[PDB]
Amino acid sequence: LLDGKGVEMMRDYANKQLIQMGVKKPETPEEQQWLVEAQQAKQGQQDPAMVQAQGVLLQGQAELAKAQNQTLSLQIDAAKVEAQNQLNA
Amino acid sequence: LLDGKGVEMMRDYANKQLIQMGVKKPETPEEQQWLVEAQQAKQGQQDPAMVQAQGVLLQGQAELAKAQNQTLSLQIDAAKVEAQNQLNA
Repeated sequence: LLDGKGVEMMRDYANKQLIQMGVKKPETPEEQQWLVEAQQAKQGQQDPAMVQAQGVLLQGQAELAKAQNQTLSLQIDAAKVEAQNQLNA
Repeated sequence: LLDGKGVEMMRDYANKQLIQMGVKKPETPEEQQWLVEAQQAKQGQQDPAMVQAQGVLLQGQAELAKAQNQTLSLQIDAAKVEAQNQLNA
């Protein structure tokens, strides 16, 4: 679009929008850190469902670890049991 | 828009909305701290789904920590068990 004053603002907004989604190739360094901030915002995005799923996952993994520790502790208590029985016998 | 009295208020509202939305570049210090307040409000938003997801995820991480502590305590109790068995034998 041609340049007045408001349409200049609209064209600048369209400039920033096109640069920020990677569709445009930045030339001027202003566009360069515009893309830099867009990439930073992209890298700092996360959804609640993913976080809840990850929480459930490491809960389950910890309960797996607890089961394995139960195996180990039961085996060691068994070893103590046979040792005590041999000492008594 | 040209200026009367009410349309002056409407144009001032449009000024504030455009500045606070990052589309316009502030010139006057009034617009400067308008943008400052807009940025402060931007830094102070958080959604309930994010906070709930963080709560579940962090519960899971700490229960992972609890599982690891269970590993450590069971191993140490095992060491005590072998020490006691050696002392008895």
